[PDB]
Amino acid sequence: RGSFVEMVDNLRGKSGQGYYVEMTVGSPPQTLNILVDTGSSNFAVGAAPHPFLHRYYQRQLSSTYRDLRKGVYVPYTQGKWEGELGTDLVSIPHGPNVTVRANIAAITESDKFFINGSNWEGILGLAYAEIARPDDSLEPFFDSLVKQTHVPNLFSLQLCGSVGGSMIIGGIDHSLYTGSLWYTPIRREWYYEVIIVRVEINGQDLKMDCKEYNYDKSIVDSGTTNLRLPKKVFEAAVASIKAASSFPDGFWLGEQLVCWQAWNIFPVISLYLMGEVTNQSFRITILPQQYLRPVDCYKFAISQSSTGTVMGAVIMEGFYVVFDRARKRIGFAVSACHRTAAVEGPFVTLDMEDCGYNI
Ligand SMILES: C[C@@H](N)Cc1ccc(O)cc1
Repeated sequence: RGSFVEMVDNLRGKSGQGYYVEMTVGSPPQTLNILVDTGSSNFAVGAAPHPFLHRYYQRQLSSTYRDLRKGVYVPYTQGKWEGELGTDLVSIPHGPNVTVRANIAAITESDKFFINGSNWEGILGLAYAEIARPDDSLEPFFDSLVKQTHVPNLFSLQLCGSVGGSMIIGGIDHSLYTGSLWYTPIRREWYYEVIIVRVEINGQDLKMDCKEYNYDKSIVDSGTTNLRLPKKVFEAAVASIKAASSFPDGFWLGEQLVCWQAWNIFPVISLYLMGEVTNQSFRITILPQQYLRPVDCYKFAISQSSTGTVMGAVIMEGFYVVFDRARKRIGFAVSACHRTAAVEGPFVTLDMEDCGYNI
């Protein structure tokens, strides 16, 4: 229950290109490297010899593949992916010793989806059915896993910033963190939505209506690199970090990098998250090591958003993060692989419910 040595160090990546896990699809098993994404809900894999791909799902070679005779189209601002739906047998070699029949989108056409020079060929959407495409009737991978096996309904991520990490499927590994886990409620089961109730720069409150910290929504998303903040909050955050570190104007907007010869002028950032108890919150503290990401040239790893707050790899790399789906909560503890990053509580915060934005 608290030890999963087989699953420790099962993630790899390249800086800025996400974290991936080895998976097998079909019979006989086809090995594929798959992007771990808590911000989406489709299991989708390259199914055609796109030039950027080391390998791809060859449906014709699999005796257990079943055609669902249905297309799926996922548009982005940039480009897109498009594919054909089916089911097949799926395993995770460095995961639980089980095999499940899962939905798979065989990607037949894409634009700006596969990265030139990356070592992954698909995406594993770990979020809920509600945001699955084409609709919520397409059961996500993790739902299928839980429905078909005795694997407990939770997973955890230790993202260590080329890069490596651990995805513990069905449990928690206590050697992957120090101190205690602190839990924040999943507000709704679509994205991993949470509520930020207070933001501090260097220990100083931003003094904003907390509703705006979640304007639209706040999510935990392993497929995003940056800490993304709502426009107005980003505005205030930058203005406060700027004043704490008194650099070009375009650097703050992510329009150009800044280079130095091969930290203390930059403040710590505390996010207070809604706790499990009425009027109780806790805080996570991230270092400038987290929001200043090397590409010695660094890209300011905080950016504005029109889709709400996104707690991406920047945040997650400082912490062991538990996606406790059974109890509708997300746990945070100091990573045993990350001034140090901190998770602290309890704090008294009133009117935390008001911080959630409603349609
Ligand atoms: C992480 C996904 N939800 C979004 C995404 C997909 C492909 C890519 O190259 C970059 C980002």
